[PDB]
Amino acid sequence: LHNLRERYFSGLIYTYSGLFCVVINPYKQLPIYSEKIIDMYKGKKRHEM
Amino acid sequence: CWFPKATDTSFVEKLIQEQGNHAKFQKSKQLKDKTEFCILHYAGKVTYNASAWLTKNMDPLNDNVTSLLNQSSDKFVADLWKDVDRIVGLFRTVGQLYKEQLTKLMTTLRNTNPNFVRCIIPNHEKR
Amino acid sequence: FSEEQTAEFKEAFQLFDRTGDGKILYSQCGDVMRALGQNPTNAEVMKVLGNPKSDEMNLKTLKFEQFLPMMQTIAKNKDQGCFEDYVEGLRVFDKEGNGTVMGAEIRHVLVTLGEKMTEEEVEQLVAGHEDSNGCINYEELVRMVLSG
Repeated sequence: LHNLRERYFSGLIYTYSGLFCVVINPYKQLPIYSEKIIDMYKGKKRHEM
Repeated sequence: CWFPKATDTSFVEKLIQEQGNHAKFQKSKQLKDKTEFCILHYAGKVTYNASAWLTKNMDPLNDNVTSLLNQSSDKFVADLWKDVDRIVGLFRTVGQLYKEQLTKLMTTLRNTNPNFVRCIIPNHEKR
Repeated sequence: FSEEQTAEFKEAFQLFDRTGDGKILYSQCGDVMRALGQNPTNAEVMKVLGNPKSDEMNLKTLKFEQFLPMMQTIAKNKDQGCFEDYVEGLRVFDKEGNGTVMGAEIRHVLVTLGEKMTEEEVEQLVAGHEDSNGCINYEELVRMVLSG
């Protein structure tokens, strides 16, 4: 719970939990979806990001 | 849903008959007037209102006007309705029509590799 | 009727004589009024023709000067049809609220009620508005003859 709470308030919503991953709704317009960011993750492994 | 002397109520009562003591079933707040029942989902308890269930579950409608359109001048409405052979004026039930395709889906999923993205609601205040 | 149109009216009237005297058989009056964008009912035409008789309706003739006085008399009238009611009447033959009537039932009524039309007349009219099931959509057919 804690972890999720922190990251949440810090501005990060996506979090891994073993295989599956949690994703607390932000309800705010965070800026983490963009061509820029797309290419960042393109090919990038699981941990390389 | 296919018997005259039956009503949503009649249904529920029978409902209590079968399930009744189902570890996952529970009877309403003495409001069989509205005739409602409860079931213990995973996300929690819910009091459903069995009312009008037989109607919806049957999905009937005036074929008179149905076919009336079936050949209407307006092509769009024509092709829209062009297939009216199942209308009711007097086949398969909604609950099983659905519950049948939803097994089709549950089938391919079991044949693919799942990647779960468990969304989580932070608050109900939409804050 | 401004001379502007009156001047043209002549162009239309003149454009209506097979031989040449410059006369429109008592019959033609109707179509010539129509061609000039007039929709006089069958009675509104006879009334201003002194209610002749079939025979004399194919003998009697007309000259623009004596015709013009009628073109107007008609031109100015009390009523007229309109989608509003026009279709309201056909929608009564809509077997089952489909919004369309069978080009055969429409073809009937039109040639069995009031100013009875002819088998050909209706043919030429609806012709091409019947669908695969020979179904016509009045709402439209209405507008067609109308806005047309």
